[PDB]
Amino acid sequence: SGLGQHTTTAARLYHFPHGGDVIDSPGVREFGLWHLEPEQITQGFVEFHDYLGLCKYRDCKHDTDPGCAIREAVEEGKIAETRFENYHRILESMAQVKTRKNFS
Amino acid sequence: SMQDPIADMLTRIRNGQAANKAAVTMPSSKLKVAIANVLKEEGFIEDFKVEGDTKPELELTLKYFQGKAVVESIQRVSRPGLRIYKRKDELPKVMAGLGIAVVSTSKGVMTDRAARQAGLGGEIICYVA
Amino acid sequence: ATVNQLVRKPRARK
Amino acid sequence: SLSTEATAKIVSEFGRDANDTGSTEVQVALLTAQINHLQGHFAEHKKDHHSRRGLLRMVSQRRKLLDYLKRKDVARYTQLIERLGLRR
RNA sequence: UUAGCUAGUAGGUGGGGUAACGGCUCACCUAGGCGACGAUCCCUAGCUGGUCUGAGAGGAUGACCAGCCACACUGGAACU
RNA sequence: GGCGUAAAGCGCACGCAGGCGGUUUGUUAAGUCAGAUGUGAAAUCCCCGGGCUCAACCUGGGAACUGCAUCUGAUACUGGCAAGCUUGAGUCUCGUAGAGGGGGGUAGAAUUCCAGGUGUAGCGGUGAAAUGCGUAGAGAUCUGGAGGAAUACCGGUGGCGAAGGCGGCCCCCUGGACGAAGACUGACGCUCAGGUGCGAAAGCGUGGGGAGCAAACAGGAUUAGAUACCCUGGUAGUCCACGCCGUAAACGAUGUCGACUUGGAGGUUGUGCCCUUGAGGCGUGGCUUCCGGAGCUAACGCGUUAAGUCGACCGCCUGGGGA
Ligand SMILES: Nc1nc2c(ncn2[C@@H]2O[C@H](COP(=O)(O)OP(=O)(O)NP(=O)(O)O)[C@@H](O)[C@H]2O)c(=O)[nH]1
Ligand SMILES: [Mg+2]
Ligand SMILES: [Mg+2]
Ligand SMILES: [Mg+2]
Ligand SMILES: [Mg+2]
Ligand SMILES: [Mg+2]
Ligand SMILES: [Mg+2]
Ligand SMILES: [Mg+2]
Ligand SMILES: [Mg+2]
Ligand SMILES: [Mg+2]
Ligand SMILES: [Mg+2]
Ligand SMILES: [Mg+2]
Ligand SMILES: [Mg+2]
Ligand SMILES: [Mg+2]
Ligand SMILES: [Mg+2]
Ligand SMILES: [Mg+2]
Ligand SMILES: [Mg+2]
Ligand SMILES: [Mg+2]
Ligand SMILES: [Mg+2]
Ligand SMILES: [Mg+2]
Ligand SMILES: [Mg+2]
Ligand SMILES: [Mg+2]
Ligand SMILES: [Mg+2]
Ligand SMILES: [Zn+2]
Repeated sequence: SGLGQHTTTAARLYHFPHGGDVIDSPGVREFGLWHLEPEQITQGFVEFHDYLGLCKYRDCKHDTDPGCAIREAVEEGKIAETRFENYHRILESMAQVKTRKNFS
Repeated sequence: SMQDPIADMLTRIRNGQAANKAAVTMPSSKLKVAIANVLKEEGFIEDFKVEGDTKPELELTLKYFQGKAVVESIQRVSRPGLRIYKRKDELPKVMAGLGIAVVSTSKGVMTDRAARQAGLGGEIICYVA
Repeated sequence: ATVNQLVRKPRARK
Repeated sequence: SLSTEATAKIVSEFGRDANDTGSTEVQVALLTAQINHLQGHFAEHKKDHHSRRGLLRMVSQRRKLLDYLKRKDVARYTQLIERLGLRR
């Protein structure tokens, strides 16, 4: 009615007419962020590399901290606010996934 | 209901013997007298009395050792649902000859030990163990 | 358990 | 079942005296008039299945009482079946 | 997870028939007969004395021995 | 051998056939029992032997073959017949309690809708918001009217009904249960395969009815997605008549009936007697819960309402999955 169905299975291999291979993917709605620290979440975005080390403090949550230069870049308009509000949704998701425990 | 009154008779004996009752009463009949009179002659009970003619009431005096059950267990064998009959040589013994088996024949109610000199067979009533 | 029940149908051997 | 005038009359109708009230032929007449009393009730009240249990009890009770007189003395049996309108 | 089956079918008369009784057969007459104590239908199987197992009661089975029935490529028929 | 929870008691009731049956006497000798005759081929097995140098094997006699038929006996029990008897099961009267069922009226709150009045910026909703609603005056309050369904308190392991179930009040029709005093019939009884009827709710057919609640569905949040949760609405349905469907964790997870076996705390409902010397004292039946001895059970627990000891009959289970 308003959703999508995952009929095709995990991965089937083929070949290009020129060269290389294809790998199909499942219909996946999962997000496993149990890998590393939230310092690696700062490295997971391209344009936020060039704006690190510009804020007030040497450690910063960038949400409730005064003088965030990354937040000043969003307020200027060089970074869209859709990406910034979704960025702290990633950080607040780690306050909700981490709850019980999981380790490899 | 009361379709097997001999089984009702054995029910009232086994309860009062185990529950340290001194004496019991029960509705009398011709067949219940002919069984209790044998048990009086075989040292299992003490005395029996009859009361009433329009309502025949049989009474039994119990028997103890030092407050222990003389009649340890008794087993109804034949029943209205399944009749049991044996011959003069197929009469079973109770506790390899210790207990007696009440068998009613045409010469009256007697034991299997008394039926050897009588040489008859018939209906097994109860295993007096 | 009843003998009169087994008159109608005996014990079913597997 | 009925009133006192309807109960005591039918006992005097079929009984030898006023004390002849426990016999089987009196007990058939108590059930025969009661089923005849409930003919117009259950026609209008077909959804009353709880009173129908009391009705079918008296039908089964009267059938067992007719079988006792029939197996003992058929002379009094053939009198009562036509005097009350039975055997259909 | 087979409930109705059956018209020579059930019975009677007479004729015929076989070594013997008999719907065994024929004409007629009657409408019964069978059956929830398994009729009928389907599937399987020679049966028994026995053997084997089991304390016994039971259970499984029917080779060799013996008794009986049936069969002799398939089906049908009669003679002697 | 089991069926409260390991697999299993039909959801319940009526009832034919079948099975079973109080007590006293007579008769029959059917069943059973006693004895006898005939028979149960031989072989096999068993008992004592013999023989092949032994054993296996062969073989003499006996036992056994628990079978069937007939005759002569006995009559305690069972069956049949006959006459009964009353404690079983029934009948009458006087009563009492109850949401037992069916039918027909009626009441007042509350909900929503509508009419009118006063009155103003939010109402509504949630963890927080939003959809939605409201300046055409919502919401709130008051007056009046309509419709629908359910009956607060009473009300409680309280009552009734075979069970599912059943609750405002009143009338009409009607069912059973129980108690007291006697009278009366005389086993008229128990049980149940098929058969028969009842049977929560959902759903189905026809025609009505329509507040509130509420599958599907509409909308807003939630979320990775929300299909669900949460919220605002809302059809079928819930209501009635007329049928059909007959399934539930239809459970006390205990089929019905009867007989006995130490007992308490109570509840409900009667009845009998008693300085009525208080709605009390003493008994005594019907219904019902919590404890608990003996006993039973695998434990849990049951334990005078048994799952204790017994009888009468019926249903059902045979490793799990497939199913
Ligand atoms: N109109 C239109 N339909 C398209 C287009 N591409 C794909 N579709 C349709 O979208 C549907 C989904 O395609 P599909 O490739 O099966 O999706 P998927 O992502 O592989 N599904 P899954 O998760 O099961 O593997 C199909 O019905 C396909 O025809 C397009 O460009 N236009
Ligand atoms: Mg009444
Ligand atoms: Mg002829
Ligand atoms: Mg063959
Ligand atoms: Mg041969
Ligand atoms: Mg077992
Ligand atoms: Mg189970
Ligand atoms: Mg039940
Ligand atoms: Mg021989
Ligand atoms: Mg010999
Ligand atoms: Mg020999
Ligand atoms: Mg030798
Ligand atoms: Mg007799
Ligand atoms: Mg109202
Ligand atoms: Mg009399
Ligand atoms: Mg429909
Ligand atoms: Mg919802
Ligand atoms: Mg409808
Ligand atoms: Mg079921
Ligand atoms: Mg319980
Ligand atoms: Mg104890
Ligand atoms: Mg207890
Ligand atoms: Mg299986
Ligand atoms: Zn910062």
